[PDB]
Amino acid sequence: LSDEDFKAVFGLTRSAFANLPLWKQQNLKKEKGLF
Repeated sequence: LSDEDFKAVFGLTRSAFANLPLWKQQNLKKEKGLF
C-alpha cells in the first residue's frame, strides 16, 4: 500500500496512522479488513 492508497483505505497517511496507538492501529486495520 502506497501512502495515498493507504490514505484512501484508512483516511490517514501511513505516518499519521503509525502516529496512532498500536491498539487503535490494529483496531482500524481490523475494521478495514486488513489482517
